[PDB]
Amino acid sequence: SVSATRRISRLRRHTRLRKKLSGTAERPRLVVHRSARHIHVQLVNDLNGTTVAAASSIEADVRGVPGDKKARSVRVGQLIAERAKAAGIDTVVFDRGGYTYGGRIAALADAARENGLSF
Amino acid sequence: GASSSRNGRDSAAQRLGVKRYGGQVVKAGEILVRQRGTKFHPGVNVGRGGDDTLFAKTAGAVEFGIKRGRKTVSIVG
Amino acid sequence: SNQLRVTVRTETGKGASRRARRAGKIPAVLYGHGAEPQHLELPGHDYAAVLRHSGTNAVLTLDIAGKEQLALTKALHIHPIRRTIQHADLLVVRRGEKVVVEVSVVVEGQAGPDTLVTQETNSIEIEAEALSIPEQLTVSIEGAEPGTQLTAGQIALPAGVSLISDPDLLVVNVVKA
Amino acid sequence: VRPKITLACEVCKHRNYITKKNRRNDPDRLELKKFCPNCGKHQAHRET
Amino acid sequence: LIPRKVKHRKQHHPRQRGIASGGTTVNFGDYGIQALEHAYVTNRQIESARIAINRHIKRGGKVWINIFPDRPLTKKPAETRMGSGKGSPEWWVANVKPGRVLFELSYPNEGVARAALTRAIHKLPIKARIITRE
Amino acid sequence: QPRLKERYRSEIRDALRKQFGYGNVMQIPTVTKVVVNMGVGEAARDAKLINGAVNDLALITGQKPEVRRARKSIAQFKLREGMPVGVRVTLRGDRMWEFLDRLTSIALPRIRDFRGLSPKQFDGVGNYTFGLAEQAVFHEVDVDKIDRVRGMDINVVTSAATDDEGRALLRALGFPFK
RNA sequence: GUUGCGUGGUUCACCGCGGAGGUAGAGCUACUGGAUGGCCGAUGGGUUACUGACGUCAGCCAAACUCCGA
RNA sequence: UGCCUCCUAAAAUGUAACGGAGGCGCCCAAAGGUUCCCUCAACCUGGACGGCAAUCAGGUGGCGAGUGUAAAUGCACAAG
RNA sequence: UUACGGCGGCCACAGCGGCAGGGAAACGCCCGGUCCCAUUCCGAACCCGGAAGCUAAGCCUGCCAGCGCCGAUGAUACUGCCCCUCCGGGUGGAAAAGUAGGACACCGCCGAACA
Ligand SMILES: [Mg+2]
Ligand SMILES: [Mg+2]
Ligand SMILES: [Mg+2]
Ligand SMILES: [Mg+2]
Ligand SMILES: [Mg+2]
Ligand SMILES: [Mg+2]
Ligand SMILES: [Mg+2]
Ligand SMILES: [Mg+2]
Ligand SMILES: [Mg+2]
Ligand SMILES: [Mg+2]
Ligand SMILES: [Mg+2]
Ligand SMILES: [Mg+2]
Ligand SMILES: [Mg+2]
Ligand SMILES: [Mg+2]
Ligand SMILES: [Mg+2]
Ligand SMILES: [Mg+2]
Ligand SMILES: [Mg+2]
Ligand SMILES: [Mg+2]
Ligand SMILES: [Mg+2]
Ligand SMILES: [Mg+2]
Ligand SMILES: [Mg+2]
Ligand SMILES: [Mg+2]
Ligand SMILES: [Zn+2]
Repeated sequence: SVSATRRISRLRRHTRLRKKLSGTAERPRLVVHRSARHIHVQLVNDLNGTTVAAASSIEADVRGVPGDKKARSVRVGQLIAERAKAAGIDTVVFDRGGYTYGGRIAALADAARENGLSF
Repeated sequence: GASSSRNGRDSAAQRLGVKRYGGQVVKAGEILVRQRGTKFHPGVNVGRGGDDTLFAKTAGAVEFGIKRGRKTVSIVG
Repeated sequence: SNQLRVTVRTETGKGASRRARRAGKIPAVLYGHGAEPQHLELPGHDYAAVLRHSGTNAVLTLDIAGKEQLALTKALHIHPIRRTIQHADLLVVRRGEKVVVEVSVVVEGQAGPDTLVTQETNSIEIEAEALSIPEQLTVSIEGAEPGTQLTAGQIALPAGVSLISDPDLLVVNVVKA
Repeated sequence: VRPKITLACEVCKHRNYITKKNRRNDPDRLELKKFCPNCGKHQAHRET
Repeated sequence: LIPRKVKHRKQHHPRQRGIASGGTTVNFGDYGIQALEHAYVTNRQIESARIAINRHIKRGGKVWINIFPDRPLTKKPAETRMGSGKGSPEWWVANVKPGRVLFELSYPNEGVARAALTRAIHKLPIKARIITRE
Repeated sequence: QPRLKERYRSEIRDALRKQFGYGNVMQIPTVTKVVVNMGVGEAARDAKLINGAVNDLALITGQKPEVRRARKSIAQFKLREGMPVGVRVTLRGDRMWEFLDRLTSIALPRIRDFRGLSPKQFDGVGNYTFGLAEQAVFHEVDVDKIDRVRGMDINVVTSAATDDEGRALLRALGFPFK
């Protein structure tokens, strides 16, 4: 199916990038997952696989953002940046999750960069 | 008689193989397995090398393992 | 009715097995319905006698340390040169269970015209419960024209016994000359 | 057919880099941006 | 019997140690010649034994040769010093171990088949015996 | 808005309901794409294909074609890797729809000695293949400004799971069959 | 090998523990080849007694075969 | 007659013979670097020229393809 | 705590396949291409904008050994060291195959309702 082909290809792409990009306790993986509707992001540090911070466009404070999925991605970018600060993290590696860098993913990454989080 | 010396040549033995075995303490830069291709793969703290040499980035103990079929060499600091 | 009395091996190994086979015993293992395998020594001559008769199946009543139990020979390791039994592997039967067993097939009847009838597989695997109503399967051929080979179908399988090996196995082939 | 061609920096004429090239594959005198230690930076290093 | 092609035309001698582990029982026929010692059995020996079988039976039954002489044995030209290269392969040989079944008969008559099989053993560079399908 | 499409939604979808009892509304098959391929072997000689098999489909399909390159080497065909050996177009969407609509309307019934074309040509999953042999099938291309005649081979790839429903939807679209 | 001057248990043996292996053996519908007998059957051959690809059922073989493996 | 690869070579390394097999004395300005994307061969089904085998479509297919060049070790996570 | 969503460990005892069941949030397909970006042609994909529709498929759950996979014990092959003319024997190791069987994975990190 088209959905199966997309899911397999996206897992393939993200495994490809995951060979080289790993993320640790001091500089973790900020991994993205955008659906057609929402974007989630989570900061992984996969030496033990413990997500130290997470954010999404599912909670009402991102739902009620006036604007489109660009804005709902910048919202979640600032959100994950601020709770990365709260967890005590300032430098990460950014994992495209297998999607193209650009669009809402790049908007999230730029928002996370503009307010403290420094990949 | 027949001059059947059509095949009497060979190359030098290149001294391949594992040079530092499991649990053996090594310093950084010290080569662990010199080999052709990636018979072993670089694990954590192990570099690969231009000719697939698998050296140590850091000092510590050599350990061998399996990473999804691929057999790997790593150093635990 | 097929009574056989064994002893438990106090030690197993290369030297122990060789010692047993010089003493005339045969090393063997019982393993069955999830039980811990028993490690024992068959009489030798008696075991080699029991499966001359009542087929090679010859479901045995074993007497292990006084307690009676029912065994069935499953694997038989024979030496290539002496053609004597080196090992036996046996199972257990609880008065009826569909155990798979390999049973010989024989042919009865004569081929009239100038025909070569060849036998390919000595024995078919069948499903059988306890005391074997099934035995060697007879192929009653009347000597038909050598253009009709007989497969596992249209066979003389007895009631209570099923053949699930394959309904495509040829056992006897009929050709010219 | 694969001669050793030297590359000279365009600024200080310093003949720095020697490499090989296929004359027939590229007859023209090729250029690459190489690091020039005399200039302390990358510049064009055309053949001699 | 000649291999129609061989990947390695000059091999080491096949190694004659151990009991045969495969081809130990009679598998196609109901009578078999089984070896009791190691030997290299040449294609000429195999062929001569096969002819001995088939013209002791003259008709009927059939003969299996579950041994194929696909291992080459080389030979230096007749008048030569040692060591100017390996000789050219000229013997084709089967590595038979004690317990290997070399030939099998199917024959309706018992004694004729048995006599044919011994006729073949007398053709072989080996001690062998008649064994049956149990 | 393509009229064949609007009428597709108007009657063919619900006709496929009334004919096949699909349990879910999205089981209904649809033509997923249409692939038109040249398969030109007469380009490996003198390498003429641009204004012959590109500027024709630019007016026929409406989209600039892909030059399908060779993949292996064949001595019997005098072909090597890396030569233009085919020309392909893959049509999706409203423009594919309009292409079939124009084809059935003012293009397909014009081929010489045409009486409907084989319905058995299915591949077993629900895709259909056939061919043509002349450019003048379409008004958009004239004969006083073209070269020698050629033809295109068409796959029509549908979401149908099997041949009966693939053929059913092709018939409902308006493909002739015998 | 000896000998001088240094060093000092670093040598070696045994026990335990951590490791890499592809030999022996074995296996091969796990590859590459070799190769026995059946059964079906593309082809070819003179409608088809001739050929019998590929498969399928069994039994095998290998320094430069290996799914394995001391 | 130097170099490279395999087997001999006896599961570390090394190991001889006028032992068994092959290659090399280059090539590539991209066939290097990097970023991103992709998955092959073969088989089956259908298809104008077109056939067993050119291109196309759909399946099946985890590597039997490919790797500039011998062989080995590798590489499908691709090094393709 | 759930027939839910989220990222890794591991790489078949986990895979593949077959049969059923599942849509609250979510994952998805899905509707479009004025709007960044994209097709060696194609808005198929990638990317963007949406929420009319739907669990048909992906995904999730459960059940199936079917195709595969794992796999003892024992025995044998082989073997270190001894004893001994081999055959052999003692002793310490011990396969491959096959059999009994196992197996339709297991574990780790946040949200929805619940609570
Ligand atoms: Mg070498
Ligand atoms: Mg280099
Ligand atoms: Mg050029
Ligand atoms: Mg064997
Ligand atoms: Mg001195
Ligand atoms: Mg140890
Ligand atoms: Mg070991
Ligand atoms: Mg080897
Ligand atoms: Mg061997
Ligand atoms: Mg083969
Ligand atoms: Mg055959
Ligand atoms: Mg070997
Ligand atoms: Mg060695
Ligand atoms: Mg050694
Ligand atoms: Mg030479
Ligand atoms: Mg490049
Ligand atoms: Mg590549
Ligand atoms: Mg819902
Ligand atoms: Mg679209
Ligand atoms: Mg469903
Ligand atoms: Mg064991
Ligand atoms: Mg085993
Ligand atoms: Zn300069």
